[PDB]
Amino acid sequence: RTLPPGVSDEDFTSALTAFRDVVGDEFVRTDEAELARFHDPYPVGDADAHLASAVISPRDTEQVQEVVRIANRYGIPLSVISTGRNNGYGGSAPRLSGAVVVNTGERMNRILEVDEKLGYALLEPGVTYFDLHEYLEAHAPSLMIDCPDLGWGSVVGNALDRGAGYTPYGDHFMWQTGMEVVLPQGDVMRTGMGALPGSTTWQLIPYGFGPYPDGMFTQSNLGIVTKMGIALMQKPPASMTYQITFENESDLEQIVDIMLPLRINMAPLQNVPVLRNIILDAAVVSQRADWYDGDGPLPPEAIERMKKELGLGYWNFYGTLYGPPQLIEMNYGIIKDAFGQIPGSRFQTHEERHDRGAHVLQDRHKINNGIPSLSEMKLMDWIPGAGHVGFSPISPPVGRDAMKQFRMVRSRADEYAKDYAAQFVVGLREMHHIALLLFDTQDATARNETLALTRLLIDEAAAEGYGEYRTHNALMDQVMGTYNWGDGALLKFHEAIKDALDPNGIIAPGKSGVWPARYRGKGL
Amino acid sequence: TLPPGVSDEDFTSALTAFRDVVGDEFVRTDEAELARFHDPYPVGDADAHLASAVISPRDTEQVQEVVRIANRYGIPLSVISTGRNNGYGGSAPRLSGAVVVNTGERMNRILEVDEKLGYALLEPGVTYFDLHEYLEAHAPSLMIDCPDLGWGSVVGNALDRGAGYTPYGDHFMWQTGMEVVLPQGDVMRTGMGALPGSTTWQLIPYGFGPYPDGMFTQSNLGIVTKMGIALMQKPPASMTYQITFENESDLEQIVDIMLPLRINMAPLQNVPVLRNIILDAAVVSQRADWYDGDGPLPPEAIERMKKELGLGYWNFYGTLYGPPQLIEMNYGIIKDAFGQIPGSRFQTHEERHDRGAHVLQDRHKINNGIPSLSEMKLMDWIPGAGHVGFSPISPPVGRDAMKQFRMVRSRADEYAKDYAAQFVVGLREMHHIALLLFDTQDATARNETLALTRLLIDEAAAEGYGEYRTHNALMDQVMGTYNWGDGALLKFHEAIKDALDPNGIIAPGKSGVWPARYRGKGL
Ligand SMILES: Cc1cc2nc3c(=O)[nH]c(=O)nc-3n(C[C@H](O)[C@H](O)[C@H](O)COP(=O)(O)OP(=O)(O)OC[C@H]3O[C@@H](n4cnc5c(N)ncnc54)[C@H](O)[C@@H]3O)c2cc1C
Ligand SMILES: Cc1cc2nc3c(=O)[nH]c(=O)nc-3n(C[C@H](O)[C@H](O)[C@H](O)COP(=O)(O)OP(=O)(O)OC[C@H]3O[C@@H](n4cnc5c(N)ncnc54)[C@H](O)[C@@H]3O)c2cc1C
Ligand SMILES: COc1cc(CCCO)cc(OC)c1O
Ligand SMILES: COc1cc(CCCO)cc(OC)c1O
Repeated sequence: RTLPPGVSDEDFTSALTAFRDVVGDEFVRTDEAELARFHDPYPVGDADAHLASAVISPRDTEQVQEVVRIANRYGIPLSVISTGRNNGYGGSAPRLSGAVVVNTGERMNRILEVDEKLGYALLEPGVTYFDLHEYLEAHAPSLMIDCPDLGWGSVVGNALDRGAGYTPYGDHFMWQTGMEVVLPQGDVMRTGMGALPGSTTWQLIPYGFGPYPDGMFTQSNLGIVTKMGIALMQKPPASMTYQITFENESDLEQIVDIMLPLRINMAPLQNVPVLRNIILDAAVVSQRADWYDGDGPLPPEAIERMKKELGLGYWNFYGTLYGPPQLIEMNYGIIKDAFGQIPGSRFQTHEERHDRGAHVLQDRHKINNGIPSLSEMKLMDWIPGAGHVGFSPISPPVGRDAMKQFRMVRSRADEYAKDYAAQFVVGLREMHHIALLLFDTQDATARNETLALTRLLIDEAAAEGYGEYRTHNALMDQVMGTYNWGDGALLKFHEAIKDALDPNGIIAPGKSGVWPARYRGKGL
Repeated sequence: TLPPGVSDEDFTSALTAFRDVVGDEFVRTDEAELARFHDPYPVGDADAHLASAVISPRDTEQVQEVVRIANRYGIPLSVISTGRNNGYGGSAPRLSGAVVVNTGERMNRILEVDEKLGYALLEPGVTYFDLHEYLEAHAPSLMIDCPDLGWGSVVGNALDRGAGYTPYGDHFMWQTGMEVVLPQGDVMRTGMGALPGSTTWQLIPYGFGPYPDGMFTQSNLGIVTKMGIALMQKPPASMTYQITFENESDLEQIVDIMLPLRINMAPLQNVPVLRNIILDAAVVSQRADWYDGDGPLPPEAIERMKKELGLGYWNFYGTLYGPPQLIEMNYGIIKDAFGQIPGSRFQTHEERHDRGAHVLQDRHKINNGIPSLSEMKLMDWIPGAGHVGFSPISPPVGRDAMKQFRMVRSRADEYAKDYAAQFVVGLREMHHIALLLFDTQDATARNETLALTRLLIDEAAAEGYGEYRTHNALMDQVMGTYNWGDGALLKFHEAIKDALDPNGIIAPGKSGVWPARYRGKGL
């Protein structure tokens, strides 16, 4: 029977009774079958590495406060999910093996308010991108969401891991405006203009008076968020999504050097531009066995056959334009003239391409217009038992940097028998190299290779000045370990704050490599 | 002047230890040298906020050592960059008696500008003028975002979450990475700068775990020694325009037309401002020129102000950016929308140039990142004129603007203070920025101004309008309005302050956050 680390069987028994006393017997789950459902679907070490001793589903903020006070009395570590779809990063599994999961989304799933004219929502953690989309379509249709690739996730949960989508509102944390958060001893506070009783401005300026705290509750174990505002973009009168195929893997250098100047003023590249490699593109519409059934990495001719058969390039650029059709045509004209400088470049609009090769173009057209999709999950049919882990370091948006990363990562992936399926994304002045490391979750050796590969990718990226932005449970200590300027000054700052707000070491111990005193230097 | 809590023995032992670190010239204890760090616009008592000394560290290592000395002897340390926080206490400490750490005197270098990626890494003493002058010479494709006055700190203004009026108007938003000395002397870099050998410190504001930079703004949790800022690309062309609105009551329609044109960042591309007659009369004239009588300005003078200077009651200023054809299209939309208001008159920076055009021409500068000091003319409105900021946040809704206009000017009249005010829409929030002008040399004027501002803050709060930035004298009251859940936000701030600052050293009472040794002792 899974016990939290540092808690007696007796104290665990007492805590479970006390948790039932608050939420209801139905909303305290300890059965193996219910716990298996909170397994990381894509484990990278074993699979037994990150387990839940129980799952607690509180009704409301008041119950969140009382379960936190119960956790403090008995020393129960509690991890936190909204919808727990953090796939690539641990799913709903706790960093600290044996933690009790607080499932905020199961019962706290309400859209609390939507203001059409001032363009915001006040949300609970269980609101999915699908939910909010449905609500806006029915009640505030001038507005649109910003969704990541999948959209079964939480508008709150994603923003709290500082996730992103691809509309002009792609930076989810940026557009987060106000929070209600239960602090680690069970106090509740509202951030920004929400701290003023009867304020009408909670969701329209992120800051308020005095120190601005919301960031400290993102990629964080300093609190359980119970309500979160997010600004919502107005739908433009029209939109158009385009694909640019590029023949040569060596085109990346020129593609990135043209992309930056076109994106840094947020026009003409109006949304978040993505450059996807042939694999990430082929894997939505095809399986690995279709191109190659031998051992070792995919050979060049397998790649070449994907390019030809699907009508794609090694690099496939996807962008959306917004506004009156006269502006779209004009901006698209600047785009075509700029990227057309690259020999072999081919341009296709969402209304010009409707074949196997255009599946991603059509899916990008939905996502870039805030229409949530599960199409990218077909990527997990690439190989049997496929799972993925995320690798997404930050770089300067310069071709030389891109080329360096492309080469470093692919070379290592080839060595570790993992396909190079990646994309380069430019936000405004920063670049992300997002590689989806795919592997057989059911094959212990493949799990071990993926973990070994990712640890190597992180160290080598970091030696080059490229820091990881978001990572898996299994990798959090190592990633925080790379941010060790001032003999680990950042982590010492985080620990000082954690130990002050959380003297009993309760909330999601080890999140972002931040351990409270009672668990740190115990190797878990 | 001694710091509260400290014996003279400990003070002199620290002053000595300060001297060993920074050198004799950069520890100032003369009442002549201290006089220049006085709040120039004191509210209530003019002796309420005094410095016991001013220390100018050379570098991060010296800031750290002076912080360690402070911790040894229990010396409170307040902090400036350029200390031009005029309307908010200037370079005067919240805790009377504190030793001011003057980061800007010697730490004044532009450390790095990247033209292609559009950022600077700055030390605190870099002024808007400095950075403008640097860019024109070495990175001319780039422009600063500056506030109304250029003599302030790019860093210090960002750390109080100050603003300008270009698309980069939210200075904290564009702040990207910082190096901070924590209250006990440890130094740390935020975001990507926490990775040694990082090439992306100024390219993304957030690093890997919890995002901390916000907690160093309107804050006493540390001394910033380096700050990054994103820098906007100069568009190919620009033009600034002025819409004059005849009626007081037009405010409601102006704000309701303003919001839908600003929320998408077009056609209102920059931060739109709506200044009242007094605000842009007070630049280019003195109150004496219009009324010598007693009590409030009667309606006749506002009118003679309007007619003599060709201004409205409400004066809209905006800038448009891009190729001329985009400028003209955007200007056509703005004319078509605000032109629905009768008495609407539209003029560009190219087609006015008269005495009443002084503010339009100054906005053309500020909105194109040319800094200026022309708005200081304002402080000649009356002899010995000072101002205190009042700037609550409201929904950008005409009804809310009219309620705020009425309730602020009614109380301003009662307390014998002119209504000189701006409505500003950021993106989906409105600021009511009132400049309460008073005779700094008159104890009654100073007392009345404090009384007026206290009442304005309480009535604003009762209406659901919170203050965003305020004077030393008002910080306790303003934090007290943010008291959701029995003072939960201040209790959180106190727990963090006590954890990072166990000896209660850095800028005690900033934003109403007092460390344990000083809390609830009435200053
Ligand atoms: C093929 C593929 C594509 C993907 N594409 C994207 C993409 O485009 N963009 C993207 O951002 N992600 C992407 N992901 C990752 C993932 O699908 C999303 O980020 C997803 O939205 C995150 O899960 P969630 O929304 O359920 O959040 P959750 O799992 O509920 O929460 C995320 C984390 O936030 C914290 N947390 C959650 N709720 C609370 C709370 N109430 N209080 C405090 N802390 C809390 C915890 O640290 C938790 O682990 C992708 C994954 C895969 C496999
Ligand atoms: C007529 C008039 C018009 C104005 N217009 C504007 C305007 O348009 N926009 C605007 O934003 N302001 C405006 N102001 C207010 C003020 O002039 C500016 O905000 C000015 O830039 C702030 O002073 P400073 O830059 O010297 O900052 P400083 O006074 O150096 O610092 C400001 C505050 O930040 C903190 N701080 C400073 N340095 C550090 C450090 N190194 N570490 C930690 N904390 C630190 C302290 O709390 C300090 O009091 C106006 C004032 C007047 C009188
Ligand atoms: C924007 O952030 C992410 C994007 C993807 C898309 C992967 C290629 O489609 C996956 C992630 O994590 C696994 C992300 O965090
Ligand atoms: C945008 O923020 C401010 C603007 C002004 C200009 C006032 C009218 O021109 C003064 C301030 O402080 C007194 C501000 O904070």
